Amino acid sequence: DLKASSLRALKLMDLTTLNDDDTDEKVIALCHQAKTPVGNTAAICIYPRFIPIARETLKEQGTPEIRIATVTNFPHGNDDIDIALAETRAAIAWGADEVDVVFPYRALMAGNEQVGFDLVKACKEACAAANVLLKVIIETGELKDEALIRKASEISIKAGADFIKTSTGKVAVNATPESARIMMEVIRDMGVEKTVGFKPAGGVRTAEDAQKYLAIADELFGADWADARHYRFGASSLLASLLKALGH
Repeated sequence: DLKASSLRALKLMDLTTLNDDDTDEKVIALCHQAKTPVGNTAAICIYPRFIPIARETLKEQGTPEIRIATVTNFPHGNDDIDIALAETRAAIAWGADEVDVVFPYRALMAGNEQVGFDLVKACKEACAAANVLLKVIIETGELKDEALIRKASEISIKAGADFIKTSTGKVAVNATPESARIMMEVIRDMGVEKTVGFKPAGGVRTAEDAQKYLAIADELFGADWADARHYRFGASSLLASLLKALGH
């Protein structure tokens, strides 16, 4: 049970460091940690200014295909499209393979559904031109309400999200199995399972946690569905828990 789930989950990790005071040394160490005795993580996720040093570290350890994700409009999810789009354009220029943008969830909570569509769509158009995948963080722990989680997910998908993602990791409540079920049901109901991935992020701590999230995916979409284009774990400490479950 835990061995099989843990080796799947490890391969799906966006191994992340997003601190206010990160350093090159910490990002280098993270890149080294992404190359494990049982597999490489799918990606690393770091702030944009670290993309060049991460790319060279990944090449120099012989893992050039570990993707580099970053974040924009982050963590706030403010509703200023010009800023979100400028930050997304800058992340592309820094060399990102993927951008995880924060949806304007407080504007949605205040009744504005259109700004979330326009913000995601603008960011998607910049990313798509550069062959960069766009994940959209809806911040389920602050939306709280099931109807709002569904609505933010639907808007994001309609606007072109390549993934929908639970959380920034910067608020009090991040991924939960409840939130994951709701978001994956939207992917199912909208018929976009082929084109939209899911990423639970923040507070995914243990191999046991990861096994729960994969069980939801397998139930909704079949055991074949999850893969790097369709599923990621936004996590850090989880990696050591997965390796421990695997005997490392």
